[PDB]
Amino acid sequence: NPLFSPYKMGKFNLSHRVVLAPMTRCRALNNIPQAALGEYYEQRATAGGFLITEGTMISPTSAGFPHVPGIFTKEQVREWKKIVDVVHAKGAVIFCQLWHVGRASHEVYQPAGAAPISSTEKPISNRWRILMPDGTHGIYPKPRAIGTYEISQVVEDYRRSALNAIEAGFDGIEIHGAHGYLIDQFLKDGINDRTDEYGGSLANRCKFITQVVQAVVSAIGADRVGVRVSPAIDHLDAMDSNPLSLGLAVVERLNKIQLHSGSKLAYLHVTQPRYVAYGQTEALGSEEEEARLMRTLRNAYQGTFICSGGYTRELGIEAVAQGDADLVSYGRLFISNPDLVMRIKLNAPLNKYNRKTFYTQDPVVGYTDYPFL
Amino acid sequence: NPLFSPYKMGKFNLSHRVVLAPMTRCRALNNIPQAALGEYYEQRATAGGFLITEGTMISPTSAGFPHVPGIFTKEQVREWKKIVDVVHAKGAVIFCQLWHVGRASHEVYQPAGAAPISSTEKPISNRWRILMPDGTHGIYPKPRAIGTYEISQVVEDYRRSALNAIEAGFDGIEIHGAHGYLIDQFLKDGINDRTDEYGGSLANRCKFITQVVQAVVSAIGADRVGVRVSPAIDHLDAMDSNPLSLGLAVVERLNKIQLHSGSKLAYLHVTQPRYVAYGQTEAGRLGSEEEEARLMRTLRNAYQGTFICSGGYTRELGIEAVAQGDADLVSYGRLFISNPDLVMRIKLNAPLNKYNRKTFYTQDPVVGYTDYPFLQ
Ligand SMILES: Cc1cc2nc3c(=O)[nH]c(=O)nc-3n(C[C@H](O)[C@H](O)[C@H](O)COP(=O)(O)O)c2cc1C
Ligand SMILES: Cc1cc2nc3c(=O)[nH]c(=O)nc-3n(C[C@H](O)[C@H](O)[C@H](O)COP(=O)(O)O)c2cc1C
Repeated sequence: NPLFSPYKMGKFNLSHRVVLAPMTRCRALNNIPQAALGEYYEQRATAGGFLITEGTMISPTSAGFPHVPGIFTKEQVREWKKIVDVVHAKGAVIFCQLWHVGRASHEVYQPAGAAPISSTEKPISNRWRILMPDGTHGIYPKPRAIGTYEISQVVEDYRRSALNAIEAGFDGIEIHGAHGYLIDQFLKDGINDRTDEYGGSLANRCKFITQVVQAVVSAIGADRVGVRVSPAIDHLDAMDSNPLSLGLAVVERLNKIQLHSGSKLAYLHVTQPRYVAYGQTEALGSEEEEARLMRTLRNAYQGTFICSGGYTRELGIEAVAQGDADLVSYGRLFISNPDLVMRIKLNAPLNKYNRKTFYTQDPVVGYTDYPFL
Repeated sequence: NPLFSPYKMGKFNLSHRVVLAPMTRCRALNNIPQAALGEYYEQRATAGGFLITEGTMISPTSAGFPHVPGIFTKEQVREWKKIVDVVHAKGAVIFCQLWHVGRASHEVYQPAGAAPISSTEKPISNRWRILMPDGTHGIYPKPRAIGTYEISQVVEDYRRSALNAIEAGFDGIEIHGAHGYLIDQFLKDGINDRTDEYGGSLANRCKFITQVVQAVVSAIGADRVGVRVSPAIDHLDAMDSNPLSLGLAVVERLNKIQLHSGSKLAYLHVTQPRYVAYGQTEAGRLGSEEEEARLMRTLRNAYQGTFICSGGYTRELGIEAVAQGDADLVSYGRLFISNPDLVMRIKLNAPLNKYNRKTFYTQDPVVGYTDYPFLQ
């Protein structure tokens, strides 16, 4: 079984290749990680396994979901340490994803009702709604375009959060630059319309993520830095006119950073869209084109590649066997299977997941109440 | 069970409110209605039930899917006749949906590889791909913007198709003005940008659908005409900056036509988006469940006549839609694909067979089309 072969991610000896994909679960009450998260990650922790935490706030103005954990305060560092130690007791490697939602925020999630920040003043259209603390869905407000100085401050927020993650005991961090969030709002030409060095061309649109990656590498080392992007996903009105060229531009920039710094990044993480036969009301793409895009980016990048999005046991085995990726991270499957690692090894049946309990703030039901084999 | 209380849709005494939603299935090989369609509809016809056929071509240009039936030729009329008689033999009411895809087509689907027609020259973006005859997915080409005289030609195609449907024995027709096709390409301000009397204001953007509905009303009577719209669905890059205003403006014209004609239309059919909790990678549209429900009732209250609701409805949702007064009839889609006796299953609260998306839009007359089992 290819998925259970030893792999060397730098200085880490992984026993298998299944990874817990970063998934927001909204269980960190008052933006503070709780004891529920520790048991949540321990259940999915295995000897030599690789885990990625949910999107974690880097600043008070980076939340777009209710009760998401932060790592930008001293108190949150202490709570994360008890979770990391619990995971490390199982002999697993865990990274913390740094997440800034950008314009995908709301007044209820911003301090003193401040306007969300983004690359431009264009908001998210009415096609998308934002989940509210009371369970309803609200309208995305108009963001405020940030200047050159404020951009350097957001990069500083990434640097400090990475330092806090290492202080919390994490083995590394993952930069969330996908799914139409703050970094992805600078990369996609459908959102980026600035007339300065951060927009107007393919090279300029990638300047924000380069400074984010360079600062965190300069703080904790490239070997403890991961990057996640998704040029083919138009979540929250983040379509690109040429996902192929945008992906290659990002991949080329990462290679330049590695050569300049003389070090290899931890990995590259890319999610892909997956399409099925939809009706007219449901509302979509070419699967072969998406598969080719993943192969092209993997070939261009120099280092470990991680694929995600719609992958299963059979799909993951083929990806590793054909060399399309080094690691596979699973999402919704890990929600319903705390022991998904051993279930894949034994080809055991997989428990179904409940979408109504992906979010919400119950420590037990839909979060850790699912049973093992 | 309010879904099984009788409802009087004009002259038709329907024994229940479970409606077969229109669904393209790609079994009418070379646009000719096959005998498989008659088997497909016979399994699903019920005494006092209302059926709506798949989208049907009105001209050689209206094609955007493989092997979709036409009703623009007399040969297709006689093939359609055998299907209608079989459906009528089981005491069911059947309407034929007239469908023009507009810019949602390809050269392979057009005569002589001609460019598809639309309200604008803007194509559908790369976010969507069109199913190909060989099973792959291609790109949407650049459409051709039509003029005033060509708009009247398309209206004439709707009228001739409406006459042929009645000639085939259909109890009526439904105008497909939804899901980002030709009529929706005139309605949505995210697509329509014409400077003439067909673009700009709400009045101009509703002008095209008004002509189509009025022409078929003047041909076969308003009592045999239905209209389907989707103001709140962004299928194929068809979004409006104010879907609720657009739906009300459309309803306003329908009411005016009924007063002018002196008779009511068969019904108003509306499809709503449906939302669940998705992940970030799935990129599925996430809106407000309450907002869509309030839009549907607002269209229902504004319109004077029968209202048919569709999109993500179940047995419980369908029951509550009728009970609350939010709709008179409920049309079901994907569930009707895998459950030929869906009306019986809803009555008894029986288990529902799962549907195979792979056999959607395939060409086999039996596999995934008429081989779904009945209740034992
Ligand atoms: C509930 C949920 C929350 C998620 N949150 C994030 C997130 O915060 N950041 C991110 O990069 N991806 C997020 N994802 C996407 C996952 O990382 C992963 O790509 C996705 O689950 C698709 O993989 P799958 O086919 O196994 O479900 C989330 C997915 C789900 C289902
Ligand atoms: C395979 C398939 C084909 C469809 N074809 C059409 C069509 O040709 N015209 C139309 O107006 N709606 C079409 N629809 C939409 C349905 O009529 C209906 O509005 C929608 O599927 C809601 O179905 P549900 O109640 O099962 O959720 C189609 C849906 C599916 C799944």
